[PDB]
Amino acid sequence: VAAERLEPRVEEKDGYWILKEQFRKGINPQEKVKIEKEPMKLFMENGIEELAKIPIEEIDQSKLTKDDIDVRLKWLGLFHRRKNQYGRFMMRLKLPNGVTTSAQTRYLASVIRKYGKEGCADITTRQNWQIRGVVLPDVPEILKGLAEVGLTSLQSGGDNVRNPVGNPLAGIDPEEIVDTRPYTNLLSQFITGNSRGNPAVSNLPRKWNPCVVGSHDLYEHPHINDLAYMPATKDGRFGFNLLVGGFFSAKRCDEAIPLDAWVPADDVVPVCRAILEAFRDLGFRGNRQKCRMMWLIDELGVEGFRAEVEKRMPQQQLERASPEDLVQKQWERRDYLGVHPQKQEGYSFIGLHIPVGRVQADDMDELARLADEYGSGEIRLTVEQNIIIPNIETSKIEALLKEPVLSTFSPDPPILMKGLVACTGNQFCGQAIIETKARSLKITEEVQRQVSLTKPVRMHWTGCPNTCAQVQVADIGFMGCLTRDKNGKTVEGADVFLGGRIGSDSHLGEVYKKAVPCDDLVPLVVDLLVNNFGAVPR
Ligand code: SRM
Ligand code: SF4
Ligand SMILES: [Cl-]
Ligand SMILES: [Cl-]
Ligand SMILES: [K+]
Repeated sequence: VAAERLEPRVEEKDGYWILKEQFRKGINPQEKVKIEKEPMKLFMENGIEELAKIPIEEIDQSKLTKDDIDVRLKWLGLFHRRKNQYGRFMMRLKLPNGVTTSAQTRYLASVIRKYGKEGCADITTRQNWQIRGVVLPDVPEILKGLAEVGLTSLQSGGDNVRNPVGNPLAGIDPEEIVDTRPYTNLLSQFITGNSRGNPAVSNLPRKWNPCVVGSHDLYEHPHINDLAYMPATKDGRFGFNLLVGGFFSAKRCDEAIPLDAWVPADDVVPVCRAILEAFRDLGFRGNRQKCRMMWLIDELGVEGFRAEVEKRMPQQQLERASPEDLVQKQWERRDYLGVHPQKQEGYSFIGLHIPVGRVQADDMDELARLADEYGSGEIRLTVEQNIIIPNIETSKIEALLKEPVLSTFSPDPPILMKGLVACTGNQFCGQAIIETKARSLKITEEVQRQVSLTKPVRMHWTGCPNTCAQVQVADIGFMGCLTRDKNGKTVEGADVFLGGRIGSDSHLGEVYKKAVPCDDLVPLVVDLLVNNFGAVPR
């Protein structure tokens, strides 16, 4: 690699970071959008106030404003549902480590409640909240309300650092390695500039996913993150080994690889900055399918990329990885659903199943109520789109288990429901080929009626090749497709994946059978479970 390749391609101008004139050739359309107007201006210069006053029909009549609602607003966590819910916006937070409060949960519920049939909320595969039904004129008030309850939605979509994932048992687990909350909190604060916006990291070539590992279980899926912090002692000191470049896309899925770097715990933010700076400065900005950080690592080589991180560290030093980390390879991933003792004597947490991660405003109020009456007012989200309520006096558990809402959000659902994960799909998502949430519940219900099993088989449903529901990590994955019935009529289908493993012995699954009509999946899955996962016909 020539020295010329290492020239930073972006420059700070008027407090924002923009592509240098000479590097603007051959860029993708989104890169053109960002040059035409810096997206962070909608928040940091309050551009949203005036935009929110223009009727959507009028917004659509000029490129600048259409690009504002369809692209730039993702920097404020707003996603126009142009195809499937025209004029309405999904809104996505920053929620480091999946931690929410009952007050925050009630606030979100009050927003979606306003929108009636157009409103609901979802737990995401990054242990985050999304709300739906938002109309543009309401955006200024919603931003204020979020701030008032201690939430931000900044930089949650587009070419930004995504939700920092951590251990859902952080601080409460007798078996945790390190409490991940301080680190995910620090990362989120750094990314969002303490909820004011951070333009130094808002103009990346592409999305970028971070996680901090605190569990032997590897609940955080470090193998599929752009940056994963693996806890490890080096020369008598606590810190993290760094894995880099994990990603999924329609074209390519790759597991994270060692950067061959260790940082002390206090250097978590400096190294995140260094890596993001190198990605920002040097990343390819052409074909959108070749813009994720792994593509840069492949171009420069891991050592080449490492040197770029090193030069961006304070005192320009980056230690080599520690030969071992703290994560025990001898480990069985623990079920967190149900009642479990915390490390604090006399206290328990409860894991509750949220069917396909979908909640309505009344459900959200009920969960917030439970957290206040039984816990400490805290609700935790998980990447399987479930919830944990921590900090419950164990003497309160008998009463809790009699709560009517627990028949809907159960501490002990059937085993296949425990592992079921499904993306938004075509109810709201414009990229979706099929409906996912309702369909996956129906199919899973029918399958479990036919077989019993003891192995915690994990089934993931995703609506298109973007694979937001991570079908490549599943025991059985289902990727939406259109296919044909025996009469040659168009029907919704799934490509079925097998081979995905999580935890320390991770592996990416692959397509096993293409183009199966959704109406034919029950018998296929029943047989797969009996033949491959020890299930027994009822
Ligand atoms: C909500 C969520 C799925 C879910 O039901 O939980 C989701 C939903 C969407 N994803 Fe995703 N992604 C979600 C996790 C993921 C993950 C999984 C992960 O992070 O571990 C991936 C695969 C891992 C990865 O990114 O490396 C994922 C890969 C994508 C991609 C393909 C990325 C690529 O490099 O090609 C897109 C399309 C894109 O960005 O170009 C996409 C784009 C989208 C959009 C914003 C598409 C669009 O605007 O309609 C979806 C919004 C639909 C909606 O209304 O909800 N989403 N998306 C997740 C929100 C996470 C969060 O809170 O931030
Ligand atoms: S996998 Fe496809 S259908 Fe599902 S939320 Fe992501 S982009 Fe939409
Ligand atoms: Cl996005
Ligand atoms: Cl759309
Ligand atoms: K769930």
